[PDB]
Amino acid sequence: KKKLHFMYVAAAAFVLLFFVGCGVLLSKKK
Repeated sequence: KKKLHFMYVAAAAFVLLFFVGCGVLLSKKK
C-alpha cells in the first residue's frame, strides 16, 4: 500500500511526460 503513496506519486510526475504528449493530439482533432 505504501508503494501506492510514495512510489506511485513519484510516477505520476514522470509518467506525465506521456500524458502531455497527447495534448497535441486533442488540439489536432477536428
